[PDB]
Amino acid sequence: TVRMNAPVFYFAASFILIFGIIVIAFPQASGAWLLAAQNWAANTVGWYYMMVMTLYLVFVVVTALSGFGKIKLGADHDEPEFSYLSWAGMLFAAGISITLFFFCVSEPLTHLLQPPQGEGGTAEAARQGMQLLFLHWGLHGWGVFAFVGMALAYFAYRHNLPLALRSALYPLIGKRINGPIGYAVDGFGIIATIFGLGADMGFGVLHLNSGLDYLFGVPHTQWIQVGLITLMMGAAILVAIAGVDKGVRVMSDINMLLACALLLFVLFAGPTQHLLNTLVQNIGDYLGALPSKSFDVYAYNKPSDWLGGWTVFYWAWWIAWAPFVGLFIARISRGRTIREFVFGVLLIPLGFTLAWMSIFGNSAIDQVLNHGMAALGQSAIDDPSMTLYLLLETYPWSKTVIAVTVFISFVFFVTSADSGTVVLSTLSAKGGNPDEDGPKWLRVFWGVATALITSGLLFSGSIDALKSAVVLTSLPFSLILLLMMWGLHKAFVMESQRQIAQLYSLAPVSGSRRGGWRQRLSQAVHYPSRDEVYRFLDQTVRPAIDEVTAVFVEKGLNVVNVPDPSNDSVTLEIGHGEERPFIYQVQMKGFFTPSFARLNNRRYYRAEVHLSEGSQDYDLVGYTKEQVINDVLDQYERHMQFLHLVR
Amino acid sequence: TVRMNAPVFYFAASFILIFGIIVIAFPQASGAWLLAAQNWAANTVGWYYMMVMTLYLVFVVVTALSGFGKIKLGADHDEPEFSYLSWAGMLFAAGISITLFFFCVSEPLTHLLQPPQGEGGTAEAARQGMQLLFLHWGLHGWGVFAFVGMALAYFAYRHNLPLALRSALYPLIGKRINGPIGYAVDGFGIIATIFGLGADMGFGVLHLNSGLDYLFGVPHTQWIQVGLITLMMGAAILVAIAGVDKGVRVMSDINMLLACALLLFVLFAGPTQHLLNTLVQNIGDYLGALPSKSFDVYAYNKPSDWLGGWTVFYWAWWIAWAPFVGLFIARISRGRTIREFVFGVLLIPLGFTLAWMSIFGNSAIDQVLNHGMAALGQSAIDDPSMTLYLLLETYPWSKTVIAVTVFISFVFFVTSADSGTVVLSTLSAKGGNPDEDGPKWLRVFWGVATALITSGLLFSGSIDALKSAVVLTSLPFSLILLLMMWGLHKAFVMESQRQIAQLYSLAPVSGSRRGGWRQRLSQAVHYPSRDEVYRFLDQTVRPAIDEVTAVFVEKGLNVVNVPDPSNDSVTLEIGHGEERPFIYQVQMKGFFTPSFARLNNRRYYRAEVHLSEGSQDYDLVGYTKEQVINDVLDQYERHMQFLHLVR
Amino acid sequence: TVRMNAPVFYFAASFILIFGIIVIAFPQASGAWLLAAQNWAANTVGWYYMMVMTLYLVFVVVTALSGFGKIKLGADHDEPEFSYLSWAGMLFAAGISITLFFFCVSEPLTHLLQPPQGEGGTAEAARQGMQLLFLHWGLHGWGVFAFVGMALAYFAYRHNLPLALRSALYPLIGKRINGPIGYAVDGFGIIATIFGLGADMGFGVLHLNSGLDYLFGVPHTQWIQVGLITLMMGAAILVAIAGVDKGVRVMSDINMLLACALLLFVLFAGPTQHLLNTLVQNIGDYLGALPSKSFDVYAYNKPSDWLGGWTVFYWAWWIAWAPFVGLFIARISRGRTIREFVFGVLLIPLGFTLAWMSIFGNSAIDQVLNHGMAALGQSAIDDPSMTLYLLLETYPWSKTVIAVTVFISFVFFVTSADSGTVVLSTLSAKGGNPDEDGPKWLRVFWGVATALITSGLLFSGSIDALKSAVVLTSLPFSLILLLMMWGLHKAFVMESQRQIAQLYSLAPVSGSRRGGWRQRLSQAVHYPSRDEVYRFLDQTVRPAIDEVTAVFVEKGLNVVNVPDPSNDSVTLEIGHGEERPFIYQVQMKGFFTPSFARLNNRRYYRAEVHLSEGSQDYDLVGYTKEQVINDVLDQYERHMQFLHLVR
Repeated sequence: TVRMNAPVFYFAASFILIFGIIVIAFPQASGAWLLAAQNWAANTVGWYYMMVMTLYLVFVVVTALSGFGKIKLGADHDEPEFSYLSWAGMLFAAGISITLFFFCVSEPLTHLLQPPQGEGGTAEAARQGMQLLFLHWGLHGWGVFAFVGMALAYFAYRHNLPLALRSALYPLIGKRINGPIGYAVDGFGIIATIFGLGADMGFGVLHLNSGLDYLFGVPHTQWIQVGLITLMMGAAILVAIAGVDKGVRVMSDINMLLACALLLFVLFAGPTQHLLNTLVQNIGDYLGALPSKSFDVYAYNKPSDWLGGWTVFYWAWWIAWAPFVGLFIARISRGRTIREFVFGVLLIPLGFTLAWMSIFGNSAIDQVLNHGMAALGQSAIDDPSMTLYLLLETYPWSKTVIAVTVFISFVFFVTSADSGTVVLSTLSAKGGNPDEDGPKWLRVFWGVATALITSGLLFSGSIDALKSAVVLTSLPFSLILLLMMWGLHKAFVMESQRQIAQLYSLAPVSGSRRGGWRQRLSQAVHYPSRDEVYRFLDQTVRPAIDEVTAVFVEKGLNVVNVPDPSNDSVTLEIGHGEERPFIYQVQMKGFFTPSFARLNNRRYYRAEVHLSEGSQDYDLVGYTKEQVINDVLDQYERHMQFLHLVR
Repeated sequence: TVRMNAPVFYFAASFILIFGIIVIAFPQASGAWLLAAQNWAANTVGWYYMMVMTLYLVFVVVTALSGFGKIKLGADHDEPEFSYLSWAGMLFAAGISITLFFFCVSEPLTHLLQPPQGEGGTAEAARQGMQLLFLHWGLHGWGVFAFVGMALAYFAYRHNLPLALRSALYPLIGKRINGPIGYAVDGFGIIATIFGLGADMGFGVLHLNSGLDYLFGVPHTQWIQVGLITLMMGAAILVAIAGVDKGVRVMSDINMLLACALLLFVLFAGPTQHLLNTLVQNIGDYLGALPSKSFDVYAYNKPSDWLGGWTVFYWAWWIAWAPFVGLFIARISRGRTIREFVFGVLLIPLGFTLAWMSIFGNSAIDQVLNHGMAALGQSAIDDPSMTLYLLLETYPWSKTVIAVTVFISFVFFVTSADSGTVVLSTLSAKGGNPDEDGPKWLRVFWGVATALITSGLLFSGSIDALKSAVVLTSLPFSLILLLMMWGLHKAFVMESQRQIAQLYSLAPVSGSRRGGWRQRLSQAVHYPSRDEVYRFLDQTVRPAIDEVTAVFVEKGLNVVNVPDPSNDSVTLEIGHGEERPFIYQVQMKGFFTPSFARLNNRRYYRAEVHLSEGSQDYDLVGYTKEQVINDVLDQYERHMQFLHLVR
Repeated sequence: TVRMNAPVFYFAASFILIFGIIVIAFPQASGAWLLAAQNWAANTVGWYYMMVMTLYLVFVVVTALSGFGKIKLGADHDEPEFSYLSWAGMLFAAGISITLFFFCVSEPLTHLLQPPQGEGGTAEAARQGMQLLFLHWGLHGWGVFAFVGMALAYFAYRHNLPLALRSALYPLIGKRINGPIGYAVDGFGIIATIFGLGADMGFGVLHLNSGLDYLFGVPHTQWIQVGLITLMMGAAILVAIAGVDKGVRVMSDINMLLACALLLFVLFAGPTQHLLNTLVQNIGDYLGALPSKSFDVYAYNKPSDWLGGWTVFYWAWWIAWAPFVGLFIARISRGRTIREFVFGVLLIPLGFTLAWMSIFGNSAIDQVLNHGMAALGQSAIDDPSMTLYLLLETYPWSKTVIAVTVFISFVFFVTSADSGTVVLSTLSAKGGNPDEDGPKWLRVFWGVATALITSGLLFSGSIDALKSAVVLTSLPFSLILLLMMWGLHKAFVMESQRQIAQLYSLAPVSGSRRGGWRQRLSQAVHYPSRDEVYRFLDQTVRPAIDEVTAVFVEKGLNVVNVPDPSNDSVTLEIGHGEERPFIYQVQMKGFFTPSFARLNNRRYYRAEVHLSEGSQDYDLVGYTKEQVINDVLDQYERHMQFLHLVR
C-alpha cells in the first residue's frame, strides 16, 4: 500500500518552502544576490561541468558497443509491451517543452551578432554560431537520459530492487540503502527536479504573454503573468488527478502530428533549396568539430562572462532534467536489450530536434544577412520573446499561423508537466506494488509547490534569475551521478564472470553411468577430510596410473615417468615427438566449507584434475578404479583428435 | 544453355538507340540542352549525392568490423582458386583506365589557380587542392565496388541464386524477382554502365589525339577522331570474341609491371626528397580532413557552379562504374571471408592510386610555384589534354619516354573495355550454368552500341557534354542501391539467429541410454494432444517430484514447497542460504503443427523445462518415471559445481 | 650459471671504446662533423621516423581492443605478485629522469617566441606551442614501451624461451636464433641503450651546475663538470653492486611522494583558477589535433632546420630508451592479461606526465605574456638551463624551495641509472635461471663505459652534440623493431586457430558405451589402409543406410535416394517441405601418417561424416552396425530440435 515516506518528504518540502518564501519577501536583495552567484560559478566551476558531462556519454557509448550490450533488461522470456513508434513518441514527448519555442530563433541571431570570438555580421560568424546550436541540443543532452534510464532499469528488472535512485548504491553499501544514506540521495534528486521544472514554466509564461500581446492588446503587466501561471498549472493538475490515458499515451501521438505539419509548412513555404543545402552542411560541421569542442572554455582570450550564460547553463539544465526523464523511460522499456535501448534513445529524438533547430535557425539567418532586416536582429538582443512572431509574419496567412503556433506550444507544456508530477509523487512514496504509482494527494502538492518557485524568480530579474538559479542547485547531484557509475561498473564486472562459471560447469566428466539415484544423492552432499582423500589417492588413483601406463609402454609409446616428490600429485605424461605432449595431473587442494553446511567441519579437500591449457577442472572423489582408467582413456582419445586438426 | 533475355534486351537497346540517333541528328540543340541540365542538377540534387555516398562506406566498414566479418562466401570446405597477388592484380586492372592519365596533372593545376574558396597561386591553395585530389580518388570510390561485390557474392554462393542484380531483392519480394519487377532492376543497370563506359572512350580519344599531335603533325580534325574510335574499339571486340586468357589474366600482370617502371622513373629522375616529404604530408592531411569534408557543399559562400563539374560528377562516375566492377570481382572471390574481401579491396589498389596521384601532382605543383612556368599552368585551364606532354618534356630522353607513355596508356583501355563487354553480355542472358558466360554475338553488339554513344557526345561540346550526360542517367540506380542494402540487412539478421539455434540444440538432456532404435524412431514423429500430456504430468512427473524431494527434506535441506494454483506446472525449489536457489519448473505449452505433418491435427503440446537464467529448454514426453528422477539429479549436481566456481 | 656471452660483449664494447677514444682525442673536428650529420639526417630521413612511429601505436591499440586482449601472460593458474599502485609506481619511476626538469620550462618559452609557422608573442603562438609539448610527451612515447614489453613477456612466459631481444625472431628463423643472426640483434640493442643513457647524464650535469651556481658562487668550468659526473655515477654503481631493495622497490615509493608535494605547491601558490582552466583546454586541443599532427613535416613552407632539433630528436630518444624500459617492465608483469597491461601502461604515467608539463608550462607562459618579463623569455633562448630557477624565485620561500628542487632532481637520476646497469648486464649474459640476473662485475663495467661517452660529447658543443649523436645510432634498431612486429603477428595467427581446434574436438559422437578399456586402447593407435576401409563401407555402412531408411519411407517421410556414382560416398537425404533438409553423407579421404608412427606406412585413410553447415567431422572406423544406426538417429533428433527453434 503506497504511503508517504516522511524522511524524504519533510527533507525536501522544508528546503523548498522557506527559499520560496524569502525570495517572495525580499525581491530587490535576492535579484542582486543571484547575479553575483552566477558570475562566481561561471568562473570557478566551469571546468568541472565540462569534465563531468563527457564521462556519461563515453560511458554509455562504450557500454553499448561491447559485449554487455546483449544483456536483456528483464528475464529471458520477457517481451516488449509497446510497438516501436508508440515507444519513440512517448520518449520524445517527455523531454521537450516550450523552451524549444523560446530558443529556436533568438539564440542563433545572438551568436551571429555577438560571437564569443571574432567579428560579427559575417558569413564566418553565421557558420560558427550554428555549431553552438548543435552542441547545445545534441548528443551530450540525450546521453545522460540514457545513462540514468539504463542504470535504473537494470537494478529493478534483474535484481528485484525498488525503482528508485538509491538502488544503484547497492553494490557499494549493501542494504544500508534503507537508512540515512539513501534518504539523502533520494532527497537531493527532488530539489534539482523542482528547480528545473519551475524554470521551464517561466520560459513559457513570457512566450505566451508575447504571443497574446501580438494578436490582441494585452500588456506585459504583473497580474497578467500571475493569472497566466494559474491557467498553465490548473490544466496540468486536473489531468494528473483525473486519469492517465487520453493523456500520457494519446497526447504523445496527438502532438507529434501537430509538430510535423508546422515544420513542413515552414520548409515548403520558404527557400527550400537553401535549407536543404545548409541542413547537410551543419551535420558535417558538427561531426567534424565534436571531439575538440567538448573541452573549449576560451582560456587564452580576454576574461568575460559568456560561458556562464550559455554553455554552463545548458549542462546544468540537462542534469536537472535527467532524474525525471530517466525514471519515466525506465518504466516502458521492459524486455529490451541494452544496445537497442541506447541506440533507440540516441536515434529518433535527436534527429527530429536537430532538424527543427537547423531549419528554424537558418530560415532567420538567411533574412538577417541576405535581405537586410535589422529590426529582426535587434529584438533578438533586446526583447528575446518576440523574435519568433516577427519572423512568422513574413509568410502567407500569418495571422492564421500565429494563432495555431500559440495553441500548439501550449500542449507541449501540459504533455511534460503532468508526467512531472507523477514521477515526483512516485519518488516520495514507499512500499506497494512496483509497477504502481504513489497517492494522488501528492500530485496536487508538488504542482502547487512549483508555481511558488516560478513566480518568485519571475519578479526578480526574469530571465537571468531563472538562468542563475539552476546552476547552483544542480551541483550536489553531479557527484551522486558518479557514485552511480561506480556502482554500475562493479555490478557489470560481478556478472561478466557469471557467464564463464556457467560454461565451464557443463558435463566435466562422465560417471552417471555408474547408476543409482539414491547412492549418487548421498554422495552429493559429503565433504571429505584431509587424509580421507589420502586413503583415496593411494588405493584407487595410484594403483591405476601405474597400471594403465603398463599397456602404454609395451605398445610402442614413450611414457615419461618421474620420481614423485610431492606425496600427493600423481602425474602422467607422454611425448608425441615435437608437438604438444599429453599432461594428466591429479592434485589435492583444500577449501573453506560453505555456510549452509555447518557438526563443525570448517574445512574439506578435493582432488582436482588438470590438463593442458584451455580445459576444465573436476574431482574424482567417489569414483571406482575401473571408472578412473576409463576416464584417462577418453581424455587421451580427445587429445588425438586435437592433434589431427592443428596439422 | 545461355540465350537472350528479351524483356531486358529490348528494354535497354530501345532506350539506347533513339537517344544515340537524335543526338547524332541535332548537335546544336542537344549541346545547349545538356548545359542547362548540368546546371540544374548541380544545384537541385547536390545534397542527395553527398548523403547517399557515405552510407555505402559506413555500411561496408561496420559490417567488416563486426561478427559478420567471419562468414565465408561459399561452403565451409571451399578454398580460394587464386593467389593473393594474382587476385589483387586482376582487381586493380579492372577499374583503372585512361581517365587517370587525363586527370593526373591538369586537375591539381586547376585547383591551384582557381580555388573554390580563397586566393590562388599561394602555398595554401597548393595544400588545399591536394586534398580534393585525394577525396576524389580515395575511399569513397572503392567503398561502393566492395559493397556491390559483397552483396552479389553472398546471395549467389550461400543461397544458390543466379549471379545477377535482382537477386538482392529476394528477402523483400520473394520469387517475384522473375517477373516485371526484376526486369526493371536489371534493365536500369545496363544504361548506367553503357553511359559510364562511353564517357571513358571520349576521355581517351582526346588524350591519344594530343599525344600524336605532339610527335607528328596530326591535326585535331573530326575524321581523325572518327577513325581513332574505330581502332580503339576493334581491338577490344576482337579480343572478346577470340579468347579469354592471354588477356583477362595475363594482361593484368603485363600492365602492372609497365606502370611501376614509369612511376619509379618519374620518382627518381626528379626531386626525390621533396616528393618523399609531400607524400607523407598528404596522407595526414587527408586522414585529418575526412570526416568533415564528406558533407561540404559550400553553402555559406556566394552561389556558383563549381560543385557540378567536380564533386558531383565523380560520385555519378563511380556509381555508374559500380555494377560492372562489382560483378567482375564477385566471380573470382569464392571461398573467402567478408573481412579479408573488404580489407583486400581497400588495401592495394587504393595505395597504388594514391601514390600515383600524389607523385604526379606534386611534381607539377613544384614547377609552377618554384620555377616559374606560366605556360604550363595556362594550358591546364585552356587545353587540358596537352599538360602531361608539356610536363614530360623537361626530362632526360623525353621523345623516347612520350612514345612509351602513349603506348602504355593504350593497353589500360583494352584491359577494361573487354571485361566490360563480357559482363554486359552475361547480364543480358538467361539460364545456363552459373559459372558460364552468355553468347558471343552480344559482345559484338554491346561494343558497337558504345561507339555510337561516344561519338554523339564528342561532337556536342566534347568535355562538358561527357561530364553532363553521366550525372543524369545514374540517378535512378542510386535508389536500387538502397533497396539492395535493406535486403542485405534483412538477410543478415535472418542468420544471426541461426547460430543461436544451432548451439542451444546440442545434447539438451540424456535418454538415449533407454535403448531401442525402433521405439525411439516411432516416438520421434508423434505430436501429442492437450490432455494426453495431462495423463503424463500426473502419472510420471507429479509422483516423482513429490518423491525425490522426500529424500531431500529428511537429509538436511530446506525444500520450499508451494500450493499449486496452476494445475499444470510442477515446481521444485531449494534455498542455499543467501546465494542463488535451485529452480526446476515444468510447464505445458502448445504450438502449431508444422506443414509436413497434416489426419488434420493442427495443434499439439509440449512439456518444457525451465531453470535459472542461461539454460536450455526441452521436453520430457516419452520419459520413464525412473528416467525423470535421474534427470533432476544431474541438473542439481550441475548446479553445485556452478556455485563452487562463483565463490 | 650466469657468465659472459663473448660474441655480444666483444661486439658492443669494441664499437663503444674507439668511438669514445677518438671523440676524446679530436674535439674540434668531431664537433664540426656532428652538426653536418644532424642537418643531413633531419632532411633525408625525416619522413621515415614519422612513418614508423605511428605503426607501433596503432598495432598495440588494435591488439588490445580485439579478442587477443584476453590472453594471459603466463599459465592459467598464475596470479600477479604485486599490487596495482606498487606496480604503477615502479613503472613510472623507470622512464623519467632529469630531462623532465631540463625541458619543462624552456621548451614552451622557445615555441612561443620562435614558432615553426606564424608570428610569435601572441595568444595563438601560446596555444600552438602547448600542443607540441603534449605531442612530444604523450601517447607516441608510451606506445613503444608497451609494444616491446608485451612482445618480450609473451614469448618468455607462454613458450619458455629466454628473456632476450632475439626471441621474437623465433617464428621466422626457427632455432637459428642461437647463431650469428641473434648475436647481431642483441648487439645493436646495447649501442642504442648506451647512447640514450649517456645523453641523459649530460642533460643532468648542466642542470645541477646551474642549480649550484645559483645558490653558491660555483663557476661553469670544466673540472667542475668532470668532478660532477664522478659523483653522479659513483652513487649509481654503489647501489647496483650492494643490494636491490631499499632501492628498486622502495625508491619508487619514496620519490613518487616527493614529486606530488612539489606539484601541489606550485599549483596552490600560483594562479590556481587560470591553471585549472588551461589544463582542461589543453586536453581537448591535443585530442582534436592528434590524427593530423602525426604526419606533419612542414612540406609546403620555406626549408629550415626546425624538424631535426625538436620532433625527430624525440622519436630517436624514445626508440633508444625502449629496449631498457620494456625489458624492465616485462619482469614484473607475470599473470596479467594483454588488455590490462596495455591500458595500465597507458593510464597513470601518461596522466602524471601531462599534468606536470601543463602546469609548469602555463605557469611561465602566463608570466611572459601577462606580466611583462622579458629577461625570463630571453634566457630560454640563450641559456636554457637557468630558466627554472628564474621562474621559481618569484614564490614564497624561494631559497628554501630551490634547495629542495636540487635534491629532488638528484634521486630521479639514480632511480633510473641503476636499473639501467642491471638490465644492461642481464642482456650481455648467457644461461642460468631465467628470473635471475647476470654477474655483478658487468655493472661496474657498463657504468664506467657511459661516463666516457658522456664526457666526450659535453666537450664538443654540449647540447647540440648530445642531440645529434642520438639520431644516428638509433637508426638500425627501427628495422629490428619491425621484424619483431612481423614475428608477433605470425605467432598470433598461429594460435587464433588453436582455440577453434579445441572446441571442435569436444565429444564428436558417442561410442564409449561399447565398453572395454583394453580393446578401445588397441584401436586408438591403428592407421587403416585404403581398401581396408572399403571392407568397412560395404559391410557395415551400406547395409545400414539402406536399412534404416526402409523404416523411414514406410512411415510417412520423403526420402530422396540417388544412384551412387562415387563408389565410396553413402549419402542419405530427407526433405521437410520448404525449409532445410537433412544431409548425412559419409566420405573416404586419405592423409599423411604422422612422424611418431613409422613398419613404413606413409599413408592411411579415414571415413569422415559431414552434415549441414556448422557441424563437426568425425570417423566411424571401429563402429558396429548396430552402433551406426544409433548414430544416424540421434543426429536426426538433434535436427528436429533445430527446426523447432528457427520457427
